[PDB]
Amino acid sequence: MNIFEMLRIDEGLRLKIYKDTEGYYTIGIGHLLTKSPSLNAAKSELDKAIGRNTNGVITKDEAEKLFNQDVDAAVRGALRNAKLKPVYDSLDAVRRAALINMVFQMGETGVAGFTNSLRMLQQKRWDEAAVNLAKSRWYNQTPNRAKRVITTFRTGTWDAYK
Ligand SMILES: [Cl-]
Repeated sequence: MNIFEMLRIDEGLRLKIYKDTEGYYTIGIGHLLTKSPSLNAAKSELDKAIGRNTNGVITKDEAEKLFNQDVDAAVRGALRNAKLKPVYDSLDAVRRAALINMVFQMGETGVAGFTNSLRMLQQKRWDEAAVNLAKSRWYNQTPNRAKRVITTFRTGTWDAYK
């Protein structure tokens, strides 16, 4: 298992524009387009992203190209953010993947906000960070996915994704 596969499980794949769990315009493998309610704007963000007149449909290849760039940016947000780097650097390989998952999903900024949880991870205090992580809107809105990320952090294995 790896970051791509993991993320592919959590996000799915859709070749036509769709609304995410929060009602925002998305496409591909969890590629958010816009937070605006206009389908127009979304179409526009898409065309711009793809470099072509898409009509709200893309190919598999295109989906994957966006996914790649997305995973690459999330990694980099992990290394780049000042609250993040240190935690990231203290983690094992699996757990790093758990962190990136979160960055992809909620932005660098969303994650940098889970202060207490971040310190606990950094301290390698697994059971506590897991409880703490669970007291969140994140957890309450998307409980199954959150559970997955959470066990990953708890255990440091891929069991939740098997
Ligand atoms: Cl883009």
